[PDB]
Amino acid sequence: KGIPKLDDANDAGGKHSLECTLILTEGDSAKSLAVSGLGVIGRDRYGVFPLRGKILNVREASHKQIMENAEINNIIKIVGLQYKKSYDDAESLKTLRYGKIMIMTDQDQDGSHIKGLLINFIHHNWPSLLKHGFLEEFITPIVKASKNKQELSFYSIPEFDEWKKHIWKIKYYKGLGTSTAKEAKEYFADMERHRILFRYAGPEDDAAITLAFSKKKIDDRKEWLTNFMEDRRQRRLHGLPEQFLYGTATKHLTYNDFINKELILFSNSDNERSIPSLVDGFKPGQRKVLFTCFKRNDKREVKVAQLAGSVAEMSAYHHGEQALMMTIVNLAQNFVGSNNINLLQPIGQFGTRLHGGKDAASPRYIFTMLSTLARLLFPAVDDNLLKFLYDDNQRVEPEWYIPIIPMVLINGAEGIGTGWACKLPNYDAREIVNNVRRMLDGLDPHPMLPNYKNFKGTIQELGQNQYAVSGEIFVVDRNTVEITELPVRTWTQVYKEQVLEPMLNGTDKTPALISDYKEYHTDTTVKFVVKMTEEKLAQAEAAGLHKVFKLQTTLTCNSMVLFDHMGCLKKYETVQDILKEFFDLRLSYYGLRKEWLVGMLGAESTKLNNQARFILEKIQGKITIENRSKKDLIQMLVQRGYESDPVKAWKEAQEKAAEEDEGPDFNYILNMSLWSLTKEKVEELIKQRDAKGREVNDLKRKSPSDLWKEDLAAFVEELDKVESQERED
Amino acid sequence: KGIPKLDDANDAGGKHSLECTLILTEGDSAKSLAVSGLGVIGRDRYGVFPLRGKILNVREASHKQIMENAEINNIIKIVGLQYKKSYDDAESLKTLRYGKIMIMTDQDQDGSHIKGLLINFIHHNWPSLLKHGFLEEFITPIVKASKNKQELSFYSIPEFDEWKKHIWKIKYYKGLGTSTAKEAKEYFADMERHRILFRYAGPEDDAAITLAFSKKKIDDRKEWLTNFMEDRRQRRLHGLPEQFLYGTATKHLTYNDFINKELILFSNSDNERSIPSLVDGFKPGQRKVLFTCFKRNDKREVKVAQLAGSVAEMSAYHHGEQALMMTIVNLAQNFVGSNNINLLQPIGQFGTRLHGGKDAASPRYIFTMLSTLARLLFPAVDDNLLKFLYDDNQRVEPEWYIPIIPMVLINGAEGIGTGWACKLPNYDAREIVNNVRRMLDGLDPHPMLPNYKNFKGTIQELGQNQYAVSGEIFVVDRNTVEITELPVRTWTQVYKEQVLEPMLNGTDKTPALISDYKEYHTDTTVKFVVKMTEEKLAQAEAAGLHKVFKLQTTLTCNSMVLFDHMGCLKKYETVQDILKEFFDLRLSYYGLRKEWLVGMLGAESTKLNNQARFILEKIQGKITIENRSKKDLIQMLVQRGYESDPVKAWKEAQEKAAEEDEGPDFNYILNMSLWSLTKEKVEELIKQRDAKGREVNDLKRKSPSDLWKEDLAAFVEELDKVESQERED
DNA sequence: AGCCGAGC
DNA sequence: TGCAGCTCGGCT
DNA sequence: AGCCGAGC
DNA sequence: TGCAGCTCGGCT
Repeated sequence: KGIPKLDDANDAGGKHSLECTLILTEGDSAKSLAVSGLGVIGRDRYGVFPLRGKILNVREASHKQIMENAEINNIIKIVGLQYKKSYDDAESLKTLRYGKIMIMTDQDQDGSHIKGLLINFIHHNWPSLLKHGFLEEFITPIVKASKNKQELSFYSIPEFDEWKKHIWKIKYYKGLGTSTAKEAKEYFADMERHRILFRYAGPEDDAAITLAFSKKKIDDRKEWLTNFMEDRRQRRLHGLPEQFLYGTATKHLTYNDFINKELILFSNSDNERSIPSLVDGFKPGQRKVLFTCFKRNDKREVKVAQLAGSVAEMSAYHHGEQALMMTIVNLAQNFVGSNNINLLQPIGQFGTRLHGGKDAASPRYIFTMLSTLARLLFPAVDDNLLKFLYDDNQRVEPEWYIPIIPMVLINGAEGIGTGWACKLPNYDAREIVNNVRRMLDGLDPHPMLPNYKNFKGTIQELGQNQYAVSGEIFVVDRNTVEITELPVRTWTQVYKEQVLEPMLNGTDKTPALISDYKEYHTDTTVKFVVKMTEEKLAQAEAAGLHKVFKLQTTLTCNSMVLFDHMGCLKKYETVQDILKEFFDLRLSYYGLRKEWLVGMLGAESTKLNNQARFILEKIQGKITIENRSKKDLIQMLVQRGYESDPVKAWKEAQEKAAEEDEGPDFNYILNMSLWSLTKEKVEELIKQRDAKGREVNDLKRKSPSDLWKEDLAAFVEELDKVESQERED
Repeated sequence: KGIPKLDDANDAGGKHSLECTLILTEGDSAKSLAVSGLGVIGRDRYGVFPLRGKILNVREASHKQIMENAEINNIIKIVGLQYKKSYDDAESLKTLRYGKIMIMTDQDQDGSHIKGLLINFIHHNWPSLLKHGFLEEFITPIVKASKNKQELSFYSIPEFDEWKKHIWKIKYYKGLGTSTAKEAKEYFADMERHRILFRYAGPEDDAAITLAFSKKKIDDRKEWLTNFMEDRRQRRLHGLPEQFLYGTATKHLTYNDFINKELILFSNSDNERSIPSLVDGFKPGQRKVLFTCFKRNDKREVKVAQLAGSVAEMSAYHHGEQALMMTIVNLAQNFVGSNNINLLQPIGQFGTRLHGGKDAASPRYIFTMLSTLARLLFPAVDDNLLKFLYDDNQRVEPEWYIPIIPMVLINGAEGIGTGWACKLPNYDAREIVNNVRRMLDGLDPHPMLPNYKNFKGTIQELGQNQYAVSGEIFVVDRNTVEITELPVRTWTQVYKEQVLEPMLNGTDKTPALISDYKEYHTDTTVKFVVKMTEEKLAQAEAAGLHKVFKLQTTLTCNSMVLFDHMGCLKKYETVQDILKEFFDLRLSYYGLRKEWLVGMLGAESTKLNNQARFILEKIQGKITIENRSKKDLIQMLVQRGYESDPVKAWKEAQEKAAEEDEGPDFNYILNMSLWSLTKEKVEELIKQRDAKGREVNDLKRKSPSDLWKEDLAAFVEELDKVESQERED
């Protein structure tokens, strides 16, 4: 033909076309898996063609984007399909080169989404094909369990998890690429277990597909996921299993059951990775990046590409690394309209306001590291209070961090899921610190306007969650105006191509409005000088300059959707709602921080006490350890008043409160240096001990608010340092 | 005006053409440096055009490769040159678009080489231009020193090194890319000290250029570098300076002085990075890689691209990282005809014999780590005997590693320099181990034939350093032969395309000789089955099958050129020369290893002695340390028989033995565990002490030859394990 | 006529 | 940043 | 009609 | 493994 990545069945287009199956694979390695799996014999009736990734949702796409979609058009050419055609009698089916399409994807949520889009494609264009078995799938296992003789295959994590309810070598298949050639030829030998047939069952199949993929069914999807989330929350409260879909010998799957028990898992997982948490402002990928950074604790820059590989490994990030690198870049950007406080330093070219960051260099050629602000906003001390998650016996990132200000409002959370989307604008950090200080003194918080670091324009409320964002334009003389700010997130080059150039050149609907203009930007600032006739500039000030030069955009925030501290999606009407809920939790954790520090400092002081009485007890000699025995001396030591390691006797302890959530050791004296008994080391132990006694008391005095205020002071000091240093470059 | 990377002087080609200078830069960053350095003002009379890297040596190039060289053709179009033309009267000069070329390169040896090739280009094609000031250079500093007010520039490392004027912040410029825009505009403001003009002085200039770049002057270059190396040995023996070339206010440099004082430094550095050392078989880049691996001590695979960045940093490798990655790949390859013992593991697709390794994947996508054989061949214990080099104030790789067999013959050292080249074939490791064992027992070594791991053919001597290498071909029946080995370094696809295909298809000079052939290879083996008429097969066996099917190559080794242990180039006539010279050195270092271990183990036992007598003294109470003073016991313990840390009293001392190359510490008792006074710590010290006494005695009895034999045994066992494991995959 | 490889 | 097509000497 | 970004 | 052109919802 003329399609490069296609491997056409030898019998395709011939006389056995209707006995031919085209295999559509998620990506190029899946294709390789298919071709080796099919072998020599399989090339007669089985084609293989790979799609790059997600494909166009044709159901309400535009005519133009449909007719220009090379991948959709390739499928149509391979299969021999024809739009508007009905495939019912024997003449219609003579034009097909293939009789069926078999979909082969990762056994994961994003695979289910691709299958859904393919189903959506056939359902919307050739329902005569879809009602008569034209579509199947080739499933493969997500997890395998091998005892010694017999090898097991599980097609979903809940199936595998529940099989553990019996009593031994476990391998995980993250994508089709994990399988080997020998495993592939195995799968295709057992076609009867791996081929599943999509059955069309009635109108409820149409309703289901439409519910998942129609632009007119956003409300229905909201209800649909709300049921799923609460209903899952229930089974998961009453310890019931979570249902899975490929445990039976059934070779049939209705479109309704696919949508409602498989595609819905993608939709829910999509919201989980795309909608941020109220508590720390992160999405899970972001949180993993930052957990990895905290773990490495890099004193020097790290190449973005390398940090991504490190993040993937250290935190169990199972997606492609390009996206992770894009996430790292987005976290480090610091131009006007991106982050108000970038937690990662952009060491290299991470993007500018001239192109909205799309001029960032390759992640192989730029570097980053923690901003000095990062551990001031996410104090390491508080790590002792989080719930670290597990991914296959590996401890990874927490469910959320508990920062000292609501980061969710500092950098403007944004995410698109299914059913819901999130858009929060940026808020000034100092204004938030002040509102926290107000609430900490029993005052009501002040209402807050959106505010973008280094933005020189103005933002004014219009109604609730509606704001007028304006740049800066000045009249210079009767012929000249100067533009010195664009509205937030209007990029310099876009404005120049879409506003000034049409004003200079005229259009078909409008003649030219300006006579000339020149540019005078820096990397981080905007200066256009625009020339006009006296008359035209007089009618531009009359008609309002911000209007004429399109220096005004609306900003509407009626979709502030976030996961609360419990992991429930929730819609916040105002940012003050968000700030009160955050405040209310963060103040609780300061209470546990004070509690936790009391326990540890106490163990540290009780420790320093046993360490103390021993040494000065053998300074004058009331106990002997010379040529005794481990046997004797531990029992000798319990016999007297000496405690087994109090720090290790307070860590094991606080465990056991969290255990129930979802021998004697005197080494601390005895591992002590032999030096510890000398007057210029004994006097230091008494001071250290007496200092530690005061440490617990100096903190015993403090309120949680006192601790929070301390953190806030330390933060604003560094923020002053860091931001003015930024300005001197 | 159709060339993409050129920035043409606004006045180029116009009427001031002969006042225009084209600037040729080493790469695209140098170009950028030139454009910002020149600014708006400089674009009238100054062009900028970048060359990718090294360029064609046109002096005896072929007509075809000259006429097809896009870069040389680009220069000719930009400047307006014309071959065979003489540029003398005013009509001839009317065709030039530019009056002179200014060369801008790194201030390093590879920059000088590029300048030389450009000079060579002009000298060979337009001597009327080169004799009348057509060529200049723009030098920049390699080192800068900034005091507080005044900033200094050095244009050669010996000049910066030669400045005994001492009493302040030193920066190094590795390439033109180190400079900033501000530094560039500075350089171009001071055009008068950065522009140097090449002067043609007489025939000695022609002789010098010809000496450096003519294919007929290899012998002369050999003499030329021999003088340089020996004369340098002298200037560096009596502690005299090495003259440098840009310290004066002279703005003129003859071609003869450029060749003989600047280009020669490239020629010598070229041999140093391309000609291996006899002692360990490495080139300096390779040695740096392996030093980095030994340092990291990676228990797990590392991305090749990442290891390269690590090597650059950890070992001060100042060249581009693409080349380093190629070196890592070459070190890890293990197909037939590459390494007999790959010291790095090829974890991924590092190349196959089907394409001579040129099918290796990208270094961003493949992994490696030390072979378990590496520290068996280069024992870590022996690192204490090496001379680690210094780059700036960083300790880096040694001058050579001294392995337990002559690695220079295991993997076939090869390199192309200037004046000399090196080619060693592979030699069987077990045959070398046996020859070392023979020499270790006072026997003469056996002569050795080249031998390639997994090569199934034969290698036979023809004369001195000449060998017939043969693949394997069999007669199967009256119509069929089978080819099961190609001669070493004949790659499968090349043989198929250049031998079998012309035999199958015929050519214009010869008709077809075979009727069919089929392939049956693995990734690591060769199987062709070839069909012929009975008559044709009979005339092929008569004429000899290895001849007919070109399964025989000659291997000639009359250029076994290596740096000896002193860093002098040497030409070895036979492989036995190489092995005897290696033998005498390696046997010496086994003597120092025995010496070193004796000294160290002794300090360790003298240490365990003081540590021992001490504990037994306050076991029964002959010393009191309870509540005394650091003041007191340093003199208290020295007053009595106690030695300050002997290990750290054997290292500090042994330092100063290498110094001449070019208070009391009793913490080891007192930092001891408080447990040191215990039933199971006293007897544990007595065995430990008494074991260490036996340690020195078991080793005092051993000969150096005994130690080498031990190493060889441990090595051969692991080579047996590793090589059969290789065969079961 | 072009390979071998450490460089630009 | 490295590109792509070259360097350098001795064979083949 | 297209941005916003975490995914394939 | 990523490509390139998409998904998904709410504005603009």
